Amino acid sequence: NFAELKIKRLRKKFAQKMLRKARRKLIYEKAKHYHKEYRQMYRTEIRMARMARKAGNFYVPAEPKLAFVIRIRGINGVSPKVRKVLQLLRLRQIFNGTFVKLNKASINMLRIVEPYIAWGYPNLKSVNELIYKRGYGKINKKRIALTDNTLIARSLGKYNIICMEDLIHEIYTVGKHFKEANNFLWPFKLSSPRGGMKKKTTHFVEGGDAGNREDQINRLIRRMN
Amino acid sequence: GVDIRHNKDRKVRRKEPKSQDIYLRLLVKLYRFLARRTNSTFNQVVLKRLFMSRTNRPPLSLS
Amino acid sequence: SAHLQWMVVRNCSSFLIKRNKQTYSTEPNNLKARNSFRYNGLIHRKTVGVEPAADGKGVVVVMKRRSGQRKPATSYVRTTINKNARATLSSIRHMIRKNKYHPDLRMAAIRRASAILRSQKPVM
Amino acid sequence: SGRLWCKAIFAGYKRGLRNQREHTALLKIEGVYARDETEFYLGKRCAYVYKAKNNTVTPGGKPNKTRVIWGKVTRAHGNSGMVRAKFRSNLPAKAIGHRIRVMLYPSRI
Amino acid sequence: KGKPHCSRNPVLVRGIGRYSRSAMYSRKALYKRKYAALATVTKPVGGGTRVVKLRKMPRYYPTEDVPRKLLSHGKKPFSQHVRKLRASITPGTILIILTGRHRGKRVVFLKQLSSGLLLVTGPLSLNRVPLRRTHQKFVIATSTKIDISGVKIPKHLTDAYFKKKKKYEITEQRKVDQKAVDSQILPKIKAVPQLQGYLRSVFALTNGVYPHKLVF
Amino acid sequence: AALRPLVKPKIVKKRTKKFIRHQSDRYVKIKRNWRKPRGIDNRVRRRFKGQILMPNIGYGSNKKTKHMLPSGFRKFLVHNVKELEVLLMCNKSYCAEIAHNVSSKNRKAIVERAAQLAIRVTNPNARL
Amino acid sequence: IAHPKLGRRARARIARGLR
Amino acid sequence: VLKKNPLKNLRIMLKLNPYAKTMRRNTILRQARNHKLRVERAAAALAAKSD
RNA sequence: GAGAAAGAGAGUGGCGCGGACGCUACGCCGCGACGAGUAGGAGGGCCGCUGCGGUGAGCCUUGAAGCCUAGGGCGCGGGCCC
RNA sequence: CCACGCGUCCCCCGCGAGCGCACGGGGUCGGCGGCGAUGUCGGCUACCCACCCGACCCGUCUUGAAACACGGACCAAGGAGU
Ligand SMILES: [Mg+2]
Ligand SMILES: [Mg+2]
Ligand SMILES: [Mg+2]
Ligand SMILES: [Mg+2]
Ligand SMILES: [Mg+2]
Ligand SMILES: [Mg+2]
Ligand SMILES: [Mg+2]
Ligand SMILES: [Mg+2]
Ligand SMILES: [Mg+2]
Ligand SMILES: [Mg+2]
Ligand SMILES: [Mg+2]
Ligand SMILES: [Mg+2]
Ligand SMILES: [Mg+2]
Ligand SMILES: [Mg+2]
Ligand SMILES: [Mg+2]
Repeated sequence: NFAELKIKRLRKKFAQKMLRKARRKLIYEKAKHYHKEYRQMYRTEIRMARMARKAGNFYVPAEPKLAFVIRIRGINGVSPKVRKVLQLLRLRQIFNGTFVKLNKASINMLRIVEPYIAWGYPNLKSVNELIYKRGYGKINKKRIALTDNTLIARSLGKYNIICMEDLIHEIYTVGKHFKEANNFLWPFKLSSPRGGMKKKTTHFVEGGDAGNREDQINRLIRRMN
Repeated sequence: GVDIRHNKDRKVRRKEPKSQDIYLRLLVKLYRFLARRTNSTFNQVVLKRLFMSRTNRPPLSLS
Repeated sequence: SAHLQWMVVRNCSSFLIKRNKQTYSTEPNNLKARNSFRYNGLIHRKTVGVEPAADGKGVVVVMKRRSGQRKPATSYVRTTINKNARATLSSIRHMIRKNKYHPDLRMAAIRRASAILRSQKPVM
Repeated sequence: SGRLWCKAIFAGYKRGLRNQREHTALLKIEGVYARDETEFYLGKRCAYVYKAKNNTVTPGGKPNKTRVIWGKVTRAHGNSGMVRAKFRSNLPAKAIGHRIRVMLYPSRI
Repeated sequence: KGKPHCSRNPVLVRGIGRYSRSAMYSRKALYKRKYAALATVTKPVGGGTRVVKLRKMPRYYPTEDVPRKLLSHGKKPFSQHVRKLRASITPGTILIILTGRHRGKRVVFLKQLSSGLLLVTGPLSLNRVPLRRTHQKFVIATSTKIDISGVKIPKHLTDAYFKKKKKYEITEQRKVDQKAVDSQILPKIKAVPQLQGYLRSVFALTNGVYPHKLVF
Repeated sequence: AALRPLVKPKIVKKRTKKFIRHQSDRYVKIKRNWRKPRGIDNRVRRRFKGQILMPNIGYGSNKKTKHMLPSGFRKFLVHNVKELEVLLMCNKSYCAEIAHNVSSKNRKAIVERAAQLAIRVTNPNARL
Repeated sequence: IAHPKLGRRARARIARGLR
Repeated sequence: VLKKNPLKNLRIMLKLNPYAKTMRRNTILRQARNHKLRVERAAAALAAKSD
């Protein structure tokens, strides 16, 4: 007879299509709320600096919790402690990059690798452009380019990370599931820096490129990305 | 380059029996199909055990 | 059976021929003439074949019957079709489809029949 | 009834010191000696014209002895208005210091 | 049905409409526009009546066949491409043709033809160049314009009119269109002093003369 | 009108020069057939700059355009006329060669049978 | 609304509300 | 699938993030409006300087 | 291919005869990351030589083996076919 | 403003249809122009020559060989984990 089978599979296809449309409205309004959150986070530090200055006092800002680390020195001739920490930072090739949250263990891990990396505090434009341009995902331990939101939602949906905006939000505002979102992100494969490094072997304080550039990593991401 | 060591880059396990028996290979042609197209892992274990060697499928006794 | 015969024939048959990184099978009921389980024409219970007639016009189509499997003389039935190109192919198409007689290779039979017919119309 | 090509000299191949890469010609174009001035010549049709012994065809004309190797002008090379180029066949090293024409007709004006 | 309207979004940039989805809901007024809910011919034969089948089966089959391509989207054919001009080419400017048998010669530009090519006459009384097509890229456009806003080219000349047929013979309508457009162009360039000599002369690069240094 | 194939790709070859075995220019006792050399001081085995190249796997042709003649076909060596009804089906991909041993009065029958069966023979007028 | 099991009737109701 | 670039390519950016459409609309409207405001203030200051 | 453990599952009551390729399953196809190498270890050779059992209704005085070649070619290569 | 209905119970205050454009799961043209029978066209490869860059002669013992370390004039056949 089939006149009920066709109408049932039409209703089922329409049901999952309306489900997908509701999910798209969900991630739209989540991205709007994220934009409002970033406005508040950017103006709040300025407003508190202003009230401290007009009160005469100072305002030590929040010491940053999110760094981006880039391996600038190659495979050859590495101390074994250093190559072990570079493996735990997942910086294997030269000019790889990873996000890293900061605490007492991780700061000393970055210190024990310091001549081989350039690591800094990335801003929201840096996190955006690294995710959209070079950001891939370790799906089934393969390397699938994040071309759709379903590739993120199938792996990280149980952490309420269902779109790339949620991914960017947790990376920038380091959340509870930063470990899982970060470990989902593959190590970034950046190109060699256009314009070029000033000096690879010496520290940034002494006019080189290694070590803790603080927020001058947002000049170097723009030209390695 | 990468800092990857290639010692254990290849699994050693079998893909097929090393026998040119044809009845065991027809059993393998059946259980490849049941292993990849059922969701029961009994088929995977019996596929692995058809793959194995005479010394790794030892004779089970009636007792 | 069929797969049992195939696991013997697949690398040992005297119709098999291997040179120039290619492989073939020169058995008399092999549509597309290539060594496969699908197209081999000896190891099956039912099989078509498309051959030119002994006369230089038409196509003899060969069917394998059901009952006499172990009787090779009265196993194959041969029907000679000597007509236009459209109705020859429609005859082979109906013969394979509407009998449900091994429908894996109706299209291979139609390709081979058309190849015989273009070779059998006079050469320019 | 006059010249419709700029004058250029095939200075060398694109080369490191102990390595040369023959897929990219280096053209020194006469008159332009700075990168602000080399911008007009990017993407231009450039040509190495030479004669030979036996006759070849000529499009829109009679068979004669002149021959060509065509090419484009890809991008600038260094501060002195030296430019790179890529040709269909790589140039013979006969041509080191010979007049490659740099046409005007892939025009952007 | 109804009469089709034009786009209620004014286009802001390409791919972005100036109005959001709620504002365009309001402008379309979709609050009040809801809705809810071949092969055989029979021919007489003087027998009986035969059922002729159009689109018959194929007679022949090639012994093996290519498969169907995947479907891509943005790859239009040439006839419906969008066509761009340079800013330095306006109807009335003078051109320096660089490639063909009319190379080097200075030429009045008429209009943009429908197939990307430029319509051309540097008038045949001056430098012996007819109503000819040319390519935009292969032409230097000098900064010398004439005000041809009140000339009427014949509308019956397109790419289909200048397209090559198959020795070559000049037809009569070529000569008639030539005189009909020269009678409008040539008194308008005799108004500008020393312009007819400029169009009769040719372009050349001499010694010490470089195009990147010279403006035109 | 030749017998054109089904598809005719752009056969790109990574290397057209052969691999000369090292010091085959030098002696006559060394033939030009490549042998990877196992020297301890060998300038080629340790691949110095400007030396004789080595036949790596990366020089391998594309699988779609491998063993392919410049006409678009693939060779198939044929001895008798009974080995052309094999290529009766593979008409638009695979061409036939007649072996060097095959006599003229059989090569004639092979060529006329391939002309009937629309199979390109690479050497159709070999001996005559 | 946008997750399947608990928002099924809500998606059904907005589907009716489209009509 | 060929990875296109969401920063350069627009509808891939919208597929990954549909709020980027209204952000990139509102910023075009904002920049055009600020532009005409600064042109009107420049014309007003030029007229007041002329007087 | 679909972010969300699991059925396009069954029962009881209120004209035109049509549809490409495939699948030597040891086959075919899709994803990712990867490629240094002496001594050495291992795998695959439709690389090569000689002879034997099978086999190609194989080839050959209408010219086999061998050898020569500024001829056409294939293979990353051992080599091979005209 | 990714907000659009009607109907009721509670509290604070599950199928609408069509057409179409496309920054949308990897290039197409539903665009063209020339030359071609005794001198022209294609053949990367293989024959000779020219030019630029590169470029020390192999085997072996060796911490290290182009070595002022030893073996080697050249060629054909035989020739060493059975
Ligand atoms: Mg630069
Ligand atoms: Mg590598
Ligand atoms: Mg290794
Ligand atoms: Mg191992
Ligand atoms: Mg040595
Ligand atoms: Mg050594
Ligand atoms: Mg290796
Ligand atoms: Mg040198
Ligand atoms: Mg020694
Ligand atoms: Mg010593
Ligand atoms: Mg040693
Ligand atoms: Mg010495
Ligand atoms: Mg001595
Ligand atoms: Mg000694
Ligand atoms: Mg000696």
